[PDB]
Amino acid sequence: LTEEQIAEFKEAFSLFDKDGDGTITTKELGTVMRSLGQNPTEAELQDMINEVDADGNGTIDFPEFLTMMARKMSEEEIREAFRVFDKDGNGYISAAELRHVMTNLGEKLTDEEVDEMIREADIDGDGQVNYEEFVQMM
Amino acid sequence: SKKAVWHKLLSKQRKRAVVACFRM
Ligand SMILES: [Ca+2]
Ligand SMILES: [Ca+2]
Ligand SMILES: [Ca+2]
Ligand SMILES: [Ca+2]
Repeated sequence: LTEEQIAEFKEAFSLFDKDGDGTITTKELGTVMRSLGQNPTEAELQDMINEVDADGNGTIDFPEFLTMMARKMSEEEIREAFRVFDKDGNGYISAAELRHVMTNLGEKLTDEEVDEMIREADIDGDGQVNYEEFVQMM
Repeated sequence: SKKAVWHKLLSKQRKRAVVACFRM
């Protein structure tokens, strides 16, 4: 369990911990799920928290989050993210692949925005974003 | 400058992947 990995999981935790108080509540999980277009019932929220809430106090602290995330062992989050973008797995993110992710995550797009995004990331000028370019941009 | 859009997507993708973990 290296210090580098623990830091990456801390950053992930902070995307859920809306008040920064070090715990994830059902309300905070529900807020994130709704911003992604999902609408879990308050009972599904409680059951997701419960499967992770080792001490039974009803909220998820960082050690409990770390246990959940550790169990699955996947690759580093940044490699995981690249695979989401590069759906055909050839090691390059195309304009069509970037449009797909933007659409799936509910981000409005224009062709000129997408071209400028690739252009900013595209160090070698081949018209696509490879892994090295992706990591440097992110 | 479009780095903010890339970073917004990365943040949303990470939240989505953690939610998937909670669903499992
Ligand atoms: Ca909190
Ligand atoms: Ca707890
Ligand atoms: Ca590709
Ligand atoms: Ca390139």
